[PDB]
Amino acid sequence: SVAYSNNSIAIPTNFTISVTTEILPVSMTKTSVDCTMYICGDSTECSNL
Amino acid sequence: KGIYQTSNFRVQPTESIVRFPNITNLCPFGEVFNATRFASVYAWNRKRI
Ligand SMILES: *[C@@H]1O[C@H](CO)[C@@H](O[C@@H]2O[C@H](CO)[C@@H](O)[C@H](O)[C@H]2NC(C)=O)[C@H](O)[C@H]1NC(C)=O
Repeated sequence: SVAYSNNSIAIPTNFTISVTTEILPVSMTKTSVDCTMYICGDSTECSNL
Repeated sequence: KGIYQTSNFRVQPTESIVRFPNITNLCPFGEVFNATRFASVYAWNRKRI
């Protein structure tokens, strides 16, 4: 609770130089997919289908 | 102009091999199919091969 009154003010007499950390992602992994190898592998019949 | 992703590197098989167990006897087709007496359906016969 802050002591609000009609004719009172609070003015600082000192200060602090504070340093904080902040982390933000910028990028993600780049991936590629080979359909034939994932779905069929080395199966020529599946590759034809 | 640019760089394009193509299919992954493939190595084609050179030869073919088969590996089966050391089996020399022939299956007894002459005592399962050519029997002189068969079993009834209520007491059918089961033979291990
Ligand atoms: C500025 O004045 C206010 C009001 O008198 C003060 O606020 C009170 O502080 C006392 C002592 O800590 C507490 O018991 C009260 O609960 C507060 N509320 C009231 C009565 O308003 C405040 O502490 C003063 N600030 C300074 C830096 O002296």
